[PDB]
Amino acid sequence: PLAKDLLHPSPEEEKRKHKKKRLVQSPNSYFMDVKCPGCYKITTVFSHAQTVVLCVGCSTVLCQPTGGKARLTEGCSFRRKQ
Amino acid sequence: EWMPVTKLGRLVKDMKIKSLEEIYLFSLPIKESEIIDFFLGASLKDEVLKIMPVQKQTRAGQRTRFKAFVAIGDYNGHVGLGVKCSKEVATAIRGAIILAKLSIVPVRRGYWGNKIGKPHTVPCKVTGRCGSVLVRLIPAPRGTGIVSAPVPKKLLMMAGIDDCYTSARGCTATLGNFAKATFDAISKTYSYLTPDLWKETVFTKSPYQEFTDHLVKT
Amino acid sequence: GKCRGLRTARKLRSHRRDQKWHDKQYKKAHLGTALKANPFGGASHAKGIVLEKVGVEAKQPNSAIRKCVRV
Amino acid sequence: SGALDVLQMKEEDVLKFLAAGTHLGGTNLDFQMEQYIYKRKSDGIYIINLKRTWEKLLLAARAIVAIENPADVSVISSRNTGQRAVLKFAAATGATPIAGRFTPGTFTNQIQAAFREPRLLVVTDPRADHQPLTEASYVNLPTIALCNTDSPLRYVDIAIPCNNKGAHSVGLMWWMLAREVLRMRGTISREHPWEVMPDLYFYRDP
Amino acid sequence: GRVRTKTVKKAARVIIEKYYTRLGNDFHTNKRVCEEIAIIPSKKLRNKIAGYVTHLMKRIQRGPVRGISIKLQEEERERRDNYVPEVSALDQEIIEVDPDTKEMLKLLDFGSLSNLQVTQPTVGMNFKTPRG
Amino acid sequence: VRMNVLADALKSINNAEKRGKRQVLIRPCSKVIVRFLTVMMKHGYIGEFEIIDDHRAGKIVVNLTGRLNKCGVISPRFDVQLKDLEKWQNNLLPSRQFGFIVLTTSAGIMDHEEARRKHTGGKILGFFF
Amino acid sequence: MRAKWRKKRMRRLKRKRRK
Amino acid sequence: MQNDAGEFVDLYVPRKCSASNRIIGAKDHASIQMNVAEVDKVTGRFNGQFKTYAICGAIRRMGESDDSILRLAKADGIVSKN
Amino acid sequence: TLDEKDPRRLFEGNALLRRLVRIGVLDEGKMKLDYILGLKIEDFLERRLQTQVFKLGLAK
RNA sequence: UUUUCAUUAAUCAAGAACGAAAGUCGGAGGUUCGAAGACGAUCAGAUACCGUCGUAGUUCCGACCAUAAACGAUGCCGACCGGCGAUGCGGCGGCGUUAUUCCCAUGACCCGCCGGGCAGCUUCCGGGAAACCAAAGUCUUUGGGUUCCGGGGGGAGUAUGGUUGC
Repeated sequence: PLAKDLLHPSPEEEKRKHKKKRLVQSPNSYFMDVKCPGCYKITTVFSHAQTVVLCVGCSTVLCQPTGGKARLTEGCSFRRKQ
Repeated sequence: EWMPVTKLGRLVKDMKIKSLEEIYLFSLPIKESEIIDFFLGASLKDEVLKIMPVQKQTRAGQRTRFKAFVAIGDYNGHVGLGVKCSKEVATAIRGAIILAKLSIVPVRRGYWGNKIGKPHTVPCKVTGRCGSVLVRLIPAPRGTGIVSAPVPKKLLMMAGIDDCYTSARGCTATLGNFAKATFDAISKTYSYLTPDLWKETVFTKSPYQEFTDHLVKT
Repeated sequence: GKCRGLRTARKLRSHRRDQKWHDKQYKKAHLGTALKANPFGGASHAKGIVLEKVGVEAKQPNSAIRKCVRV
Repeated sequence: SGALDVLQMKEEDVLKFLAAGTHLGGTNLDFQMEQYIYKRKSDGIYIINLKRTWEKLLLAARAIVAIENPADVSVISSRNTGQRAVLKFAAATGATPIAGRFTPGTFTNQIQAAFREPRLLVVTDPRADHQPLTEASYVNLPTIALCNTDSPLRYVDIAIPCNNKGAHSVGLMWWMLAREVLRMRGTISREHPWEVMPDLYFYRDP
Repeated sequence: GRVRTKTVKKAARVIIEKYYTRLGNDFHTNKRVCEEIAIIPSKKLRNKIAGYVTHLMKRIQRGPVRGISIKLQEEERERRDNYVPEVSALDQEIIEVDPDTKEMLKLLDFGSLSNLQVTQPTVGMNFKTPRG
Repeated sequence: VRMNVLADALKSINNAEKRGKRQVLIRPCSKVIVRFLTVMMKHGYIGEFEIIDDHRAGKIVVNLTGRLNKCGVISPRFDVQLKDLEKWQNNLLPSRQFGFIVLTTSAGIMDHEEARRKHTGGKILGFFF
Repeated sequence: MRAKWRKKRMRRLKRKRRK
Repeated sequence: MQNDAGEFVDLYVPRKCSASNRIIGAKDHASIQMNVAEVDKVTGRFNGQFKTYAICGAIRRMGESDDSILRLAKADGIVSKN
Repeated sequence: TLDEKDPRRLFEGNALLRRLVRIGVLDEGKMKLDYILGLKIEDFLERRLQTQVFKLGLAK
């Protein structure tokens, strides 16, 4: 109270505070690449995704549509991009 | 004879504190009328606003006490208001005058237009609130007079405000609330910040901190 | 809440104009209904012929026979 | 401390602090006292940063030594825990102690024989004795308090963050303040450790 | 019923804290000394004071009576308030500290302390009182 | 929904100053607010402020000095002439010594004293003292 | 009297008046 | 303050609060003027010099007198940076 | 209330001051518009023929 | 939600949808309760309270009727202004218990966070005549937008006129 730098808030407080009520807006979502166990081809998926996505490489389900972030199938390893 | 009980009292009796402005600067409590009777006794006049009979219903019948409203002030920017309830009018008056002396405050004056000679009016448009009653003081031109009801005219004259424009809202028939409202309105004049009072204040030594050397003896 | 918009002059005037009727003095004055009911009909003084003298009793707290004339 | 090597806290001081358990806070945090807290842990207990605790103790000491007549400086304890600690402090520093029951109007009512106009007030637990802190609002009296993780800051000018529930901790804090004040004044030196020991400032329950 | 009034109470008290050494347990001795001690208005009043003095002088040995400056027990109270153990209570052999406190210490350049032992933090997360 | 963004901006600053906060956040940010704040700063009431620029519509963070008593908006934007300006500065300002009415004129957004000096009327935006 | 019974009397009076 | 003559026409210049920069009133009994001592750089002894802070009733009542004293002490270099 | 450079204020002000100097409730030194506000009823009642006839010692 | 349209909005004379209980028409059925009414008590009297019975009604289907202390006696939309622990729905992160044998992964707990709701406790933010209200605050330091609406108490929600309805 009474002294906070509204200009330079601490980055942990910035991330905690709501995406729309931040000092400058940025989404909590991200783009990640999926490595399917029974395939060599790489695919990119949205963290909160809405459609069951298919890898045309081996024709197998990758991520499931959920209330929030899309749950990936067992074996398929996800890695953050930039 | 007067033998003070507060440290400020003993300081005032030993001619240590020069003017009452020093006390109002450091904003100390005043619990002895004899301090005011020292600095301002020569130029103080007091006026009885009214004597209100107030009652308490008891089994026997009504009980009666008198509320004495009394205003005190010298006509050089010093006014105070006392209110006391008692069985006898005289005891109420005397007690009220003591409370009136204790409750004196300094009154900041000002100019309507160009600043030439001594200040004659209120500096800004100030307001005072009390139990429904609103009283607003407004700067008036030189030699206008006090345009108001008698009750605020008493306190504004006793505050040494030469010219002023008054507007009151609420139940002004309640003289206690009306007198309290206008007194608070006057009292607010120094609490109001104005651009010529913007400079960074210089911290003077406190009279308790200053003359500790004398209070150990006396 | 009062409409303050630059083009609300009609709304304010219309409201103020029709809300003046709920004032006791204005309605009694402007509506020509008090005048016809008033025995003098908006005249300070009026002249008449006496019918009879009559003694009207005062209110409850103080008793006396007030002398009056039916005219 | 003024960022000077002479006023930096030593290994013995932090060992003395950690012994009593002054770093153990309460379960609750007040929004004003968040700045002094280190981190919330499992078990519910908050931890107070000893560096900032030291900084506020040095600021408190700096405030106490500023006053000329040591009799003016007043010290209050309501709870049984901080009684001895205060009676000891007043003996060493030369302050005016009030112990146990605090009579309302003590600083305000001028006619009472026990009337007193102090120039400072050092409090044990601002929750425990709200009356003197409240009275301080009527007489322009600056107030220093040994605040816990949970405590109201209404009429508290200097808030030393530290454990209050530990009988050792209160005595140790009072001992440390007493030492810092007498050291700052120049009655005792920084080379020789002070001959008085912290247990002298502790509470002995029957 | 019969309750001792503020008069006999106040009188009895100030008599105790003035002439504690003079009084004892026996009523009749206290009755006889109360005559010499105080100018007292009547025999009944003196008897009642002597009686309550006797009553207080019983319970003074049992424990310290509140608001009676005897001056004797103040000496041993001052002795009990000026006692220090030979070794300092703060001097433990090894101080058992939680990790985050060691983290808090090592961020203030106190990471070299070997007197402090770091016990493993609690495995279960639950501290709050069951509400309802 | 939100109408007269200046109203929210001035009300936000007013509440912040009454509460005693040393900084205040204003959103969104427009030219009118920036010019109004510039006029308030030039006379030494607020001091330095920063325009946090996101692509949508900027925010302002204003450093607050303990000088500002009141900063009010006048809605709607009344048509003010030179002859009627005495009446306005008599009504709104607390004293003739200090305080300023901010008019938007063909010259620009400026205080009433500069409006008299440059001799041009306009629309009243707000006042501060 | 009670305001609900003032209203009921008024309606009984309006019924006999109209007829 | 000053008329066109030149002389200052006022009873007393009131003290402004060090924290909030509001005028401390005549009957502001909750207002505090605290003196903080200055140490000698080498020995760390009370040299005699002191630095004064004033806090108004509002800031005392709010419970922000603590942070206001602390941040003033930080600014004036009494309390060590960080 | 009018500005210090206005022809109307200048002309009217000078005419008023000239007339109040002419009647004898001011002097050439105190001949500023601001000082008009610092007059009172005494100043005007002094200029009655009755008062002057008394003050010059024609009447006793 | 790192999807789309790109100002499409807010509040509203006229004009609309719905609207407890009772009430009025036609059909169905009638267990309980029960206006009216019949008795038995109490009482100076009781046209009531208490008790036994009982018509219309209470229930369902299709037409009307448009009112309640229809209440939070508090219009709707938008901004700002103090803390605190719960709670309901969704999401986010994280030790450890348990069930689906086990690994993850879902449930049940546990500790935090974020948004929108039902509220509560505390506070000299500030208001108010106060009772009280984190809104009933940001009001003489008086202007965010807009609808309905009061002007001492009775007469009176009466009279008349219009219009809706069996």
